[PDB]
Amino acid sequence: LLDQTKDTRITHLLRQTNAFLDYYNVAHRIKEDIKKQPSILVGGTLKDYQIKGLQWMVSLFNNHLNGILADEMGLGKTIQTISLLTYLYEMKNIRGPYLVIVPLSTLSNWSSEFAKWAPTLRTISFKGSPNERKAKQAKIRAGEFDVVLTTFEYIIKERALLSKVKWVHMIIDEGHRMKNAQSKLSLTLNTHYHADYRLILTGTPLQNNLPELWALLNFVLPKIFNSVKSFDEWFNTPFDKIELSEEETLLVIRRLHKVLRPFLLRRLKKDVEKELPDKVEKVVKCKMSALQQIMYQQMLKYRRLGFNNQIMQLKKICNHPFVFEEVEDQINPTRETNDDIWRVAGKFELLDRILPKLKATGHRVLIFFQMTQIMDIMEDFLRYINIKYLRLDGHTKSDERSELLRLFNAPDSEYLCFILSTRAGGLGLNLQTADTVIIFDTDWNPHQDLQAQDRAHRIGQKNEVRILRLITTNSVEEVILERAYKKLDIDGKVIQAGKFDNKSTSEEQEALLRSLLDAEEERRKKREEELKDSEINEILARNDEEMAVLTRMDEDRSKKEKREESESAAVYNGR
Amino acid sequence: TRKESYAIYVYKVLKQVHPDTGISSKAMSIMNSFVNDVFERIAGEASRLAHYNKRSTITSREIQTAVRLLLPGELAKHAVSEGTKAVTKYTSA
Amino acid sequence: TRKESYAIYVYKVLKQVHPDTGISSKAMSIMNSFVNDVFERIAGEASRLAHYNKRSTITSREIQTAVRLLLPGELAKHAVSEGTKAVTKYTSA
Amino acid sequence: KPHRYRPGTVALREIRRYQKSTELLIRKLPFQRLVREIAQDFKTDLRFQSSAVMALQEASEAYLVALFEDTNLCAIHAKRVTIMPKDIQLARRIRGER
Amino acid sequence: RYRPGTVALREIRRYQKSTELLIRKLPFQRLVREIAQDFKTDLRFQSSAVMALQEASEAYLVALFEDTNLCAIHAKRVTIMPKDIQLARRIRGER
Amino acid sequence: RHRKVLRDNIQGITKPAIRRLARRGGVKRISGLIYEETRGVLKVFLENVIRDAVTYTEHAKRKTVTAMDVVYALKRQGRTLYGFGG
Amino acid sequence: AKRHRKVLRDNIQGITKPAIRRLARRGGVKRISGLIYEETRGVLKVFLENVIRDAVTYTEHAKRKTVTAMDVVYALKRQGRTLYGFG
Amino acid sequence: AKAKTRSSRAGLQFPVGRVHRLLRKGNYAERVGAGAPVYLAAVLEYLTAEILELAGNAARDNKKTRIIPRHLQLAVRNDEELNKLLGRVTIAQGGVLPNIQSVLLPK
Amino acid sequence: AKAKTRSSRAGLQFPVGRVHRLLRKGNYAERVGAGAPVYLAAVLEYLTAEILELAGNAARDNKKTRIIPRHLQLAVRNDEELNKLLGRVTIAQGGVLPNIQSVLLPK
DNA sequence: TCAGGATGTATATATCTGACACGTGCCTGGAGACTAGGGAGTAATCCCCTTGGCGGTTAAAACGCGGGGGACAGCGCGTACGTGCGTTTAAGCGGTGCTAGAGCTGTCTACGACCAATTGAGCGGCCTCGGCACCGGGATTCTCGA
DNA sequence: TCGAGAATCCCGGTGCCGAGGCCGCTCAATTGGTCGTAGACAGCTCTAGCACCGCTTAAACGCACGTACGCGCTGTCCCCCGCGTTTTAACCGCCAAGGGGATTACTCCCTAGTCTCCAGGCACGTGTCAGATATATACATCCTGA
Ligand SMILES: Nc1ncnc2c1ncn2[C@@H]1O[C@H](COP(=O)(O)OP(=O)(O)O)[C@@H](O)[C@H]1O
Ligand code: BEF
Ligand SMILES: [Mg+2]
Repeated sequence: LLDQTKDTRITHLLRQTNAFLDYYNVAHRIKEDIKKQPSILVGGTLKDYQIKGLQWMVSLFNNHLNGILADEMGLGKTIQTISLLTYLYEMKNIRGPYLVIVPLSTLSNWSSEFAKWAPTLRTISFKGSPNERKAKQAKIRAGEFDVVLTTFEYIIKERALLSKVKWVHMIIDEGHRMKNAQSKLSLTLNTHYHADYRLILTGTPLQNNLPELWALLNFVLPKIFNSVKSFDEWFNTPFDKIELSEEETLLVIRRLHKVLRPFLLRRLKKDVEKELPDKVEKVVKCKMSALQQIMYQQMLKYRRLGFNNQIMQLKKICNHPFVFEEVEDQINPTRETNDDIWRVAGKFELLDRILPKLKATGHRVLIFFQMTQIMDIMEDFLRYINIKYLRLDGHTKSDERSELLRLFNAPDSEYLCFILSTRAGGLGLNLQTADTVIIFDTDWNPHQDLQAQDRAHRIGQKNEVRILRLITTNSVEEVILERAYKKLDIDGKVIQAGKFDNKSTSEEQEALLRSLLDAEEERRKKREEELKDSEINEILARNDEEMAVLTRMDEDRSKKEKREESESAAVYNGR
Repeated sequence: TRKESYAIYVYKVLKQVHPDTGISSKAMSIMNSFVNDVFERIAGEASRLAHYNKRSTITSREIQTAVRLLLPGELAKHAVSEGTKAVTKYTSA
Repeated sequence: TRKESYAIYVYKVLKQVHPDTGISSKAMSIMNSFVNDVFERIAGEASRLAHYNKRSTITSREIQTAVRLLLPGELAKHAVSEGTKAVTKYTSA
Repeated sequence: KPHRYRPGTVALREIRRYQKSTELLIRKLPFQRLVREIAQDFKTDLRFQSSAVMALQEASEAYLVALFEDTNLCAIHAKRVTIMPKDIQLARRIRGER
Repeated sequence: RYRPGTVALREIRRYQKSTELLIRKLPFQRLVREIAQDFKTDLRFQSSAVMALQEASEAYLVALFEDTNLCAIHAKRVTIMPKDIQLARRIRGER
Repeated sequence: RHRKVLRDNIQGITKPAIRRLARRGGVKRISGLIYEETRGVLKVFLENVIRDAVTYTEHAKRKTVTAMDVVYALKRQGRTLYGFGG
Repeated sequence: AKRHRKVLRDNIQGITKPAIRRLARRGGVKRISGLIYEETRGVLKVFLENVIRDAVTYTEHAKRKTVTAMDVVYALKRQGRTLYGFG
Repeated sequence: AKAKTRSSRAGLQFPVGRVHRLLRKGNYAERVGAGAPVYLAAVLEYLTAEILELAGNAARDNKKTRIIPRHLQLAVRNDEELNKLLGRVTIAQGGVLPNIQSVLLPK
Repeated sequence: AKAKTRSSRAGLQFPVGRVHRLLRKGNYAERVGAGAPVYLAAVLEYLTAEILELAGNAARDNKKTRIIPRHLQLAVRNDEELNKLLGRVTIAQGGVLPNIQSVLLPK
């Protein structure tokens, strides 16, 4: 069929490797493995994952070939990049110039690991004023350095400055920022300079839609950049389940496996450790006060009316009112910390419910948000709760991100919770000190949902992770949840097709056929409150003694010693 | 040769407004040149509206629009009322 | 669908004026909307001149007149010259 | 004291500066939110081609510019150099815009 | 003898009351014929026409003096002056 | 059978008349220089209107300006005139 | 403020003091009085009410919900302000 | 085959037929709709009704039985709406609204 | 039966044919004369020749090779004739003639 | 503030007459019946241009402080303007007589509207490089004090 | 009237993307007939325009005098500019979704015809009264004195 890809592109493997600069051999032809860490590494431990992946990517450089790292999360891409350059240029000693471009959330982090996890290879950063960037730009302008460290846009702005210099091996992080080649960053990189080597570090493959997997594999290697246009309706065929999935997904997806073997690299935590405390993934449900539910039924303010993107309007009122001054005006005239703040929604009511257990067992918590404003009312809500929290969000400031990181990493931290921004989640921190993670809202793409989802269980996690999603029943938001794991079925034939291919196994893929297909069939079965402390205690408390220490919380929320506002929003939202 | 005008019509409407009042010849001339004028404005607008959409046909809906462009405010509202009512009653029979 | 314009024509005349000069896209848009505009003024005048005399036919003589109404002074004189000459040379062959 | 021009010289230096160039003098997003607001009242849920909003901006800036040339003529007429509200309200009263 | 300015107001009421044409005919008609000599020659005017010109022109000058008056009052003078007019025409855009 | 070639007839507009007009417009106290200016203004205005009228006339193969033609010249410049027809 | 925003100002305050002041500076104005600002917001808001009113009308006539460029060009072309360059 | 006039069917006093003739033979568009004459005629009726009504009221306030150009002048210039409509118009025999500026009156 | 374009016969650069089409299908009059397209096209040619010529001169005086809206603005507003013609027009990207009143300059 | 008095303004009463409101005969433009066909209405379809929001940066906006320049208030002067009068004249109103041309009708006829055959002028996509933005550094100038 | 110093032009190098030149694909412009009609032109009236004159007088003109307003001046107080510093919202780059703006195909009924009557609306008389127009009377109103 496309077998000219197999034979022609294996001889073309010879072409890239030698000429340009069972696939386990010919593409990998130059072989080696070493368990002995590089001499520059200071104060570190070797698990086997960054070893196997280590000499696999290092093998790709010996093959003079690039790749993508598809691995899960928490696998320490930092350390693989450190062992990467420190080992390569511990050998070659050439040591430069080479640059990495990392998320603005993680910068002083990278500077930290570069501090304690290797002294010999130093770098240079870009932050703050164009004045400080003047000092280091003219200072080290002359090109005396080991490595360039930058961030996303400063390569665009500084591009005039730092583009005039030659490059060989470049590294990016959070590759899913790339996506389109028409996105400005990519095409700048192309016009920017030329480095013979590249890489992509990420926590997931491309979007469910997967048009741009073309673009990726353009940026990965010479392979497909000539013929790009044609394959669309063939490869998209995965997007008579036996016949449809059989012809479409089994034929072409098998094809792509046989293509995708020498690219992506991944495993799970149980592979490297088994220290993962549990599957540590659960959810819950809720219900919203009918006050605004009546508005969902009628929607005669919503449909023809100034309002717009009424879905976005929903997600705004799905979460919580007080987004608009009048809510507080005809509702809470003094905007003081007040009741019906927590009684308006189920997230705030059952959130009150989980509070005493929160502080009770003291296990810490992360709360994430898709949209900004909500964190404000949440902050006021903690201002009533009085148990302290950090507020982190995009664009807040520059280096107080780092300062807050320090405030967290202190083992004595009294404030248990604090807030992040999903879009800025982006590996923006490392957390070993907490267990519980709570997500809100919608997150139209799961890759970020799972992205923040995985911050909890971390290498060296001594706690046992519990996770819950806050969704209210009988609402558009659980509809979008539906659509979300619908896209878990979409990528289940894509990124669950792309994930398991590392050493090019044999029967594991049919293990995912039978057992995974039992999972998709299980949600086919699926398609076609907890107010009592008993339930929530059970799902949360991780041992019977934890169940017992929650009896001290039975003395208040259990023991314990409307329409007007909708006529106000109907008249005054009656425009 | 007969030179037509709107005289007698204006005169009727007058009699349905102020049964007493007479209207001097000069004033009748003015009201004449008026009605011709306003007519040219409206049919002008309806014309090049029929043009900007590349329709070939002046219809009621244009005339309604053009009337809503020329006449300020209240005259627009009432005039639209008069028109709509009149057309309706025209179609009834 | 093709949206016609006067671009290439303006460009020719340019080349017969300033052989060097190029003309940016935006400027070409302006000159376009210009020529369409002036055209609408002139054919407008020639229209309702053909109307006030109850002729049914726009002819050269109207266009000459309308040109003498719109264009101030010297533009009127020269423009009339251009026209007359052009028509003449048209009839010669 | 630091080097300080007499009042009025910074002014002229501006006037040359701006009358030299073509830039749009009103920052976009304020203006676009302005237009959308004003259009809420007539019909609802309109969508503007960005080229349109550019059109409004260009017109309106040309209108206000004309208005200030004329107002300036009035203020100079009164032997003041400082335009004032009654100067404007005059200018619009003369053009016939009221 | 009235104080200066009272005869003025008494006029202003008088004229703003009535409709009469304010320019004696034959001067105006000879004016028009003169101005028309230059364009074509040997024209004949329907007297109704000359009436038309007179009515227009008087309405134009009347407007012009209302506006000029607005300017003179603006300057805190009561007496219209040439630069007042030349202003008014400069604002309307007639130059 | 003859045509006297005219001059200095704009003097036909006389200081008393212009004082009447100015009175109608609400002007209170006229300066003494307004007169020469006004004669300038008027002469401009009539120059335009009469040249357009004459144009229409030339077009229709007539030697006779007519009220219709003036009314069209005024409608043309943007000052509409009512009562004389058209 | 911090807790709840309540920082919504207004749209028409979007045109600012120094912006208006720049417009004047292009006009030739030398020294601007302090009251002119609220005024010029007045003028501007009127002008926009007119033009936009007409453009909206044209649009509703064609059954489009998209106010285009050709339409604004027509509204202005109607009030006598004719604009060039947009088609 | 009895005849009944389109004005009568309409309930209007303007000659719908005559309008339709004008719209056709003025070269406004190629094809004139069937409702357009009716609608337009209605409009013209309305406007003339306004101007006449106001005028008559004015003449009555001058105790004249008939409407004369002065009364059209006043009925048009007092009403602010029509004033906005007719603002460019010079009415024959017009006169002016009686108007006197503030500063001119004696102390 | 060899073909030759009416522009060529005319000696003009505007597409006489296209003009004739517009005059017919715009409903200006019922019947368009045969000379009218030619004559009109000649006129348009002349005017565009003027504006372009002046503009080019202006750009050359700014030492720019190409004509940009600013140069149309200046070529139109300096020429007094066209200024009279275009006086109601708002040119995009326009700018203004550099203008400073007498009294503003220092002593 | 109060008054005499002249001045112009508005009030009541005959009268005069030409403009209007109406009645009649006449005839052309409207109305009604009938036919076709093409333009507009509506369904189907798809993709791009719009909208909404967030991150991240930095140039502009807001704030405020001082001080120099100008708006405004009053005063004094003298000259240009209004008012009243007597005098002159050109407008106005009415007649007369002439006739140039505005305006209509009766001929034909060049000529412009169609309609069918035919093809290249112009249009959209797509290369592809130089004019212009633009930075940077240098030199030259224009507005302030001592 | 000489320095300082903050703008502003100028030379040179860089890069980059928008003008411009090039090619194949149409459809709109030619050609070339025919045929119905506006209009071109001659021929007639008969009307309103021009020219002139004579007679009346309301208005325009020249002038004299008094006066109040235009205008220059000075002072004074305040408020808008220029500058620096802290803040924030615009701006450019992302991310997404979905909905109106496009097209195309098909149908159906509305309107342009066309022919046949026929009464509304127009020219033209005709009587009669609403508003000038004229005399006489009463009264507000401004000016100047007090
Ligand atoms: N060999 C190791 N020994 C101890 N901890 C490790 C090791 N490798 C990784 N980690 C843990 O991984 C974390 C850093 O992971 P990170 O580089 O952020 O992962 P990724 O880059 O894959 O998202 C550190 O907190 C560290 O505790
Ligand atoms: F960035 Be890894 F998830 F700690
Ligand atoms: Mg990473």
